[PDB]
Amino acid sequence: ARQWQPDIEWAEQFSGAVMYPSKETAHWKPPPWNDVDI
Amino acid sequence: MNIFTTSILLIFILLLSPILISMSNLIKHINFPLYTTTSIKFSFIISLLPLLMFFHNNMEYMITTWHWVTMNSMELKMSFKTDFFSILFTSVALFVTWSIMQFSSWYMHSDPNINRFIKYLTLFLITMLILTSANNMFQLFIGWEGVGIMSFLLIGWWYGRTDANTAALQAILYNRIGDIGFILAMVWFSLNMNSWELQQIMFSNNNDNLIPLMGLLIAATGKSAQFGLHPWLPSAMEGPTPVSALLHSSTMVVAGIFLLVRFHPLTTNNNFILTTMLCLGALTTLFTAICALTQNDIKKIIAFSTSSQLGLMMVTLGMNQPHLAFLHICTHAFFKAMLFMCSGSIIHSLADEQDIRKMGNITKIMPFTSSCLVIGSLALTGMPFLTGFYSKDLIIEAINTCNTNAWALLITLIATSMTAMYSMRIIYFVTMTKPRFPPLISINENDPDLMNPIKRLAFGSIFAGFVISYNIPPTSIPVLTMPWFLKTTALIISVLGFLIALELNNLTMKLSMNKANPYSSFSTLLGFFPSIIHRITPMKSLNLSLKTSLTLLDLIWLEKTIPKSTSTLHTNMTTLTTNQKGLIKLYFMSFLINIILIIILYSINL
Amino acid sequence: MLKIILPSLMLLPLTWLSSPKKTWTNVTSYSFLISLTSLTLLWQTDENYKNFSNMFSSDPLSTPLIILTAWLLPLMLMASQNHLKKDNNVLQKLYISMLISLQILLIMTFSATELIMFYILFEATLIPTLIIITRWGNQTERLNAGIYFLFYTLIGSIPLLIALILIQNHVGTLNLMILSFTTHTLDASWSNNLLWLACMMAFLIKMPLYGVHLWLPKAHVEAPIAGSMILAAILLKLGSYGMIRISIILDPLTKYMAYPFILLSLWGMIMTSSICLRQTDLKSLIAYSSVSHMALVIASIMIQTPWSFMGATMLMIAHGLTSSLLFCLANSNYERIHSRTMIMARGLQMVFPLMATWWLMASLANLALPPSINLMGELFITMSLFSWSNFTIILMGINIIITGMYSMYMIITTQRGKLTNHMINLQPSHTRELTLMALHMIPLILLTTSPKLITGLT
Amino acid sequence: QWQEDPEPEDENVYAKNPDFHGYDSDPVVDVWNMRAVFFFGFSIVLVFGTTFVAYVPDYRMQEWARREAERLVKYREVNGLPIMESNYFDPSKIQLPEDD
Amino acid sequence: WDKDVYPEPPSRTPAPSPQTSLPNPITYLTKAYDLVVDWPVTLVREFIERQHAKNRTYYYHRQYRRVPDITECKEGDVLCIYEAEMQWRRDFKVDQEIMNIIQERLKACQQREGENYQQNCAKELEQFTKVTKAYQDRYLDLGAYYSARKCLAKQKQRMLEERKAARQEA
Amino acid sequence: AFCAPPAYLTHQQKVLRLYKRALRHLESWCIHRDKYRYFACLMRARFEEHKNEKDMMRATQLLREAEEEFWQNQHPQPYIFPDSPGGTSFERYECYKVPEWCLDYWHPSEKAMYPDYFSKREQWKKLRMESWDREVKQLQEETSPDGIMTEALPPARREGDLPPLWWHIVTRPRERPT
Amino acid sequence: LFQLLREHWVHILVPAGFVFGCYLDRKDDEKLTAFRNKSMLFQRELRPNEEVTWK
Ligand SMILES: CCCCCCCCCCCCCCCCCC(=O)OC[C@H](COP(=O)(O)OCCN)OC(=O)CCCCCCCCCCCCCCCCC
Ligand SMILES: CCCCCCCCCCCCCCCCCC(=O)OC[C@H](COP(=O)(O)OCCN)OC(=O)CCCCCCCCCCCCCCCCC
Repeated sequence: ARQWQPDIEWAEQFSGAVMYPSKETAHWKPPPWNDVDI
Repeated sequence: MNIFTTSILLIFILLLSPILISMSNLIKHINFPLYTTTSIKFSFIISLLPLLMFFHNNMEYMITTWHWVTMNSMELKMSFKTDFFSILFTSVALFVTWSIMQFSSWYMHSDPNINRFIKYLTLFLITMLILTSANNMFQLFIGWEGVGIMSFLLIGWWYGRTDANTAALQAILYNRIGDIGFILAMVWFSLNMNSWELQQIMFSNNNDNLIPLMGLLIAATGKSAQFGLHPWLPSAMEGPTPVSALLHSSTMVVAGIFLLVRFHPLTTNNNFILTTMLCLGALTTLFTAICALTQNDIKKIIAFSTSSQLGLMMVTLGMNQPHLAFLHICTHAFFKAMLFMCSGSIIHSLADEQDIRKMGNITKIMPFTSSCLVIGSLALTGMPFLTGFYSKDLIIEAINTCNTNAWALLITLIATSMTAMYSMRIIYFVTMTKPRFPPLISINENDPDLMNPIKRLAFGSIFAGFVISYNIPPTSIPVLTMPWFLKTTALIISVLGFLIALELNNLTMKLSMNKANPYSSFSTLLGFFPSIIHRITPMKSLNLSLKTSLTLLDLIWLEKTIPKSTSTLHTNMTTLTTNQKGLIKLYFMSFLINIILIIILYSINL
Repeated sequence: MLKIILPSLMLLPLTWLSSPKKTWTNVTSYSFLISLTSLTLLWQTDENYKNFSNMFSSDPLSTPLIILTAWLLPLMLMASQNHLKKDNNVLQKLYISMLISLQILLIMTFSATELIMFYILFEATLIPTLIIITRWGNQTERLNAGIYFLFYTLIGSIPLLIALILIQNHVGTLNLMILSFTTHTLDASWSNNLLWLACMMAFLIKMPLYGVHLWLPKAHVEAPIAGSMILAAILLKLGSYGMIRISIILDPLTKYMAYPFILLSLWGMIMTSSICLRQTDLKSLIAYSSVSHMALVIASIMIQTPWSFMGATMLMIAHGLTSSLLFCLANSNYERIHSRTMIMARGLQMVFPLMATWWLMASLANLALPPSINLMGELFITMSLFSWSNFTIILMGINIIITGMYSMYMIITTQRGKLTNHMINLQPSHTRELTLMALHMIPLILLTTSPKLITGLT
Repeated sequence: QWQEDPEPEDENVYAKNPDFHGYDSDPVVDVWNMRAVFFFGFSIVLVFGTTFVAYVPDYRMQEWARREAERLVKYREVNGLPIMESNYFDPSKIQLPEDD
Repeated sequence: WDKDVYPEPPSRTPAPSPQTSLPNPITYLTKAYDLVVDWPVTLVREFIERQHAKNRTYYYHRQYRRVPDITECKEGDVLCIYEAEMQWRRDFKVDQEIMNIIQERLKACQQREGENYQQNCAKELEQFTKVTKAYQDRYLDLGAYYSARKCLAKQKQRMLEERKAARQEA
Repeated sequence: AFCAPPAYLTHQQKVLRLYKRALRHLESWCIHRDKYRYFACLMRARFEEHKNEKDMMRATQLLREAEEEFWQNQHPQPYIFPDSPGGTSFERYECYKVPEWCLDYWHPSEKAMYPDYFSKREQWKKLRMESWDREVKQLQEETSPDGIMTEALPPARREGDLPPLWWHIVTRPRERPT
Repeated sequence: LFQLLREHWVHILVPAGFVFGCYLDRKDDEKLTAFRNKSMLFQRELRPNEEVTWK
């Protein structure tokens, strides 16, 4: 009844430093939003 | 004589008049059943005027009313032929229609949608007559497909019942297999000789004309319920009984026989197809007749008889005797229409009992229909000096005198004895037996709408063969010279057919051998063509679409190969090219490699 | 032809400037008249086709369509007034404008002299369509469907771009008039055998061929009714119009380079027709019906006999009108039912008496009942196909039997049988729903009276 | 749970506005959005359009060619010329490759 | 309609020779049709034609005059060839309604002569081949993109044959 | 059609339901009546004997050989009544059984006529909503104490309460709409 | 007269397009007027007091 707007899960994929994460490629986690590292 | 032309155009306009009245708001105010019944009545009188003309002198009128498309070389136009086949049939059809609409008003009384039912019946008549009088075959196609669709709408009148829906889908499927044949014939006549007009197709006499006429034979077998795809006419009885009488009984089925008579001039040239239909007509005659012997549904027995008589009609066309085949079509229409409305009377008068087993002694309870039933039964059995006799024995002795398959000749004659048998089965079980109907009795056939039409057709059934045979133009040069056994064979076989059946019915009354199963089954469950070819084909034809063509080649194989593979090829290629350490040394060394290769690219191509 | 176009553009200003409450009537009423101006192009009292001006032309093949493209915008805007009536008053004016641009672009594409004008406008129509399908698409999968609709057309499109720039260098102008009156005869090399495939493949893709038609079932499934009408009625036929005007050049190769497609299409016609026989989603079945009845067309635009082309032009205009009618009534059931499933909603005639008459006439148009342009069309393609090889009737003969079966099954299990016990009660029919239908069929009845107008160039 | 709205029901627009024509919820817009759609839709497109299309004269010359044939067939038959000669472009005009 | 483009044979009718006392049910009816169906209509029709003859107007035929054909036409000159592909596409139709008439004239000659069509109607079928053998020899192999250049070639492919075969016979 | 199907069938109901199919498939073979009534009281004899077999094993061995005797001695076209399955008039008048929740979308003009009809209809709809609570609660308060549940629904058990889940056994479209 | 509030301001938008359209389509003719009357099939000689064959 509602054109399906994307839920949280559809959104989740676009997170992560690489869209198609492979082996030893998921190790990468997104860069800090502030552009500053700990 | 414009009186002739105008009359042929006028019948169509008068019959179309009920159709558009329902289109406008006017029908609510007047009575549609009474109005429609009157106009068909007037159409029959209008049809009579050309019929007398044709008798005076044999003139054939081709009427090109409207042009539809030039289409370059093949011009297309709306043409009605008025040859002996067309006007004789037009008069017989409307008389039957005038009978049925009056019957329809009584039969469907209390139906909440009587007006729509009458509306479709006349639309059926309009398509049927267009099919009858069609010069170019494109119009013949409009009629051929047109009766098919309205039969679908009218067999399944009571849409709610799935049984009616199943039969309607059956009828469309069998007709469409037939349509493939007509399309093939139409396409062959759209190429080779070039025009769909009969007046030119007949110039293809000295050509091959086998590819095409085999197509029309295929079209006839589907429309006329020959041994191949014979089952939908039995199934068609799921329709209202009046619908069963005018379309299942006369106009719709004879359409296949009518098409071949139209194209006979071509048929006489090819000997191969003539025996082909003689052979299949013969097989359907007995196959259908034997099935009818054990059927216990009154409407079903009459329907099988409709198929068996047309099987005889197919046989005469197969023996290249077109004029007599048409003569049986007209006589067949009067009596079969009677028997079906006769049973319409019995079924409606009883509490909708459609089984001979619970119906008995109608002769004393309802003499009016019983009298009509036996008149019709004897006409069906070719009683001497009744309408069947004038045309039917001509066909029988034709067989006994021509050069023919021995197997075809023997089966057609015993088929005639079988017609007497099942005819005997109906009157013994339905009329001459102790009553077995439910105990409360409420029978009324006094309604004018029942009697009148039944009375009117009965007059036709008694006198029509006399009138039609003398009036028609001398044709076919019959062979009246025969050894007496062959001259009287139709009469005797019909007599002993009843005699033997009467003997068997008596054996039933005794207290013995409750169960009797001598291949009775093959006979009782339609020769098993329905049980086996209706469960395998629809099962193996749908399983292949869902399981194989749709899901296997569609979905997975055609989505894994082109659309998905290209998805993967890239996805994987990006994964290797973009998985980079991020360290500068690695990256830089790649710059080293590049310099090296480019140094070479120049070097080797110096 | 700038009255069929400029007045169209001005529709956009009207959809935006007009009052939120009155936006719908101004747009629908005006484009009905825009269709009336479109009818003037039909006045061809001579063989010489009408070259309005350098860039804009209309010949017998384009004229029957430009009128259909102008005709459906009114209807599209009438079929989407319900869904899209729950929007924010600026989402509507976007949808209305999107629909308006489609026919502006489609009118020009069908009325374009330069083949690359066709390409630029040809591939532009994807932008408006993808927005209509993806932005307003009800199902979770329209993002996917949109991708399929963009890539299959796009990968086909860039080869045509290279081919048309290629012929411009080989001949010196992409003007359809000249290209016709000039000697461009390919030389049956291995390369030309590729050129031919480059030009035809992009057109063969949006005209679903058996090999690449998966985009159309997926696209129409989640597409809103207006998008599904546009894809079936005008969008797919863009591929056919292209094949007619592009094969004027590449004249020699198609004699022998067509066999692959012809066989792909005729076998495809049977399998696509058959899977319609057991598909639970009604919109799914109409879409595969569309693939099969369009597979006949690619098998007539390749046999290349006068009658084929004439059959093709008849069927394309006719099937366009019929398909929409089927997609439009499918939507009316979908909105009250709220599910695309064919098995639910049984017995509707019992509750929606007339819509069922429209359903019956639409199905009879779907199958080939004879006093219909739909049959004339198939009868003609059938004839030529028979001429190509008498055996073709077998395959074009299994399709006719199957086409009868699925067309009536849609009527038998949707509009007959016992009523569904108690789905959300089905509110009666709106007059808009019924007109949107009447507007589809009344033209189908009128065109069948005088088939000459949609008869093609041949 | 992630905050989101509860499913919106679809109104029975036929409960109020029992004369609903299917175009818009408030009644006057509906009436004026069918009084202009049946009119511009049917009354002056299907009628005036069919009138104009019916009167397009001799469309694509096929009304002219059934006369030109008649005078050509009239002229060719009476003067004894073949009704459709078998070569159209005269043989004299053609300069066939001489050697081959 | 020109009695000469759509011919029609003179009529020969056997005279009435009744040999029965009974009254013919046809003659009576006609006597009515002629009064209650024809006279009424006849009256209206005339009144039509006098309404026409008051402001009688005329419409002509648009004679298209000849113009240089392909064989006279330069190669690549899109102007001349355009004017000359039309002159042919035009005669592709005039040469097609001619064939429409032979399709028709025949059809009538087999309705007017039934049971004799095999014979009496052979004045036209001889012509339906004299005209079909020609239409087949200038317009048939061609695609749907029929153009004068291609008829020019369909012919000239065969003018070799009426020159190779002839030379061959030697 | 009214009462609910039992889970498993007993020995009896299987035997006593053959006595029906059998005798009713003996009246297709014995088209007459005196022959039938004769050949049938002879049937009961067959069932009458072997009535008191106490040896279940045996009993289920007479039953298993009865229903095979029957399957091979059955009539292909028996006498099945109209309004019964398979035979005609079964779903004939179902095209005219509209489901009664459709008179709720009628135009105020249509319902204007037929006035008292809707005055009584609105009473019944008040009855339906006035008890859904007491009903469902009943349906639940009387719920099974075990997973063993049969489709049988409870009666009323209190005055004023309407025997439950009743809106569609009552308010059923009439059989012959005509 | 241009009654506002979407009274004639808007209703005259599309119609005006038509006029402008017709103004251009009759202007395109003016440009493509070579071979005005110089075509072979239709090269009549100017009738007295007539400026040009087709305008
Ligand atoms: C003459 C000598 C030789 C004799 C033998 C020759 C062969 C004769 C038979 C050839 C094939 C005929 C057509 C086969 C299908 C027939 C129609 C049919 O089966 O439909 C009936 C089916 C069930 O209905 P029924 O069993 O009648 O019971 C109703 C009352 N309970 O109702 C249904 O709806 C079934 C499902 C229908 C929809 C799908 C059907 C398949 C559609 C595509 C395949 C069509 C058949 C194959 C292609 C054409 C072959 C000719
Ligand atoms: C244009 C390209 C495509 C565009 C599609 C969308 C267009 C929508 C907007 C425009 C709508 C109107 C324009 C299209 C309809 C044109 C109607 C028309 O052209 O009628 C012509 C007809 C005169 O007949 P004519 O062909 O000139 O004479 C032949 C001489 N050899 O004049 C008439 O006779 C008018 C008669 C009116 C009523 C006719 C009803 C006849 C019905 C016959 C068939 C009935 C059964 C149909 C079955 C169909 C099944 C699906």
